[PDB]
Amino acid sequence: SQSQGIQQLLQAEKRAAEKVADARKRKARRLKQAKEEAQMEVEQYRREREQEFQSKQ
Amino acid sequence: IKVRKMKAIYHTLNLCNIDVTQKCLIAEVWCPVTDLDSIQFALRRGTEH
Repeated sequence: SQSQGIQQLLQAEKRAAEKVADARKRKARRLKQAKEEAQMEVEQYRREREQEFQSKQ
Repeated sequence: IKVRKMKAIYHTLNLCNIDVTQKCLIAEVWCPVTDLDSIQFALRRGTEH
């Protein structure tokens, strides 16, 4: 049906909108994940420098 | 002639539905029954071009 096909296209467009919204939400949350994950790297750097310093001492 | 057709074509596309409802354009038309196949072939040319 013509109306059925138009509704199908609208539903597909809604699915695409949901997909892009989910991707945007992923980006927004990965921003906070970026904020937090730096702790692991700074801890690794601190531990490496401590090991080197103690070995030298 | 180039600019006049271009103007006419854009003014015609104005009459068609827009992305407010779907990324794919919707067109409504009157056509004689016998020329439907010819119109489809014209659409095929449009797709190829």
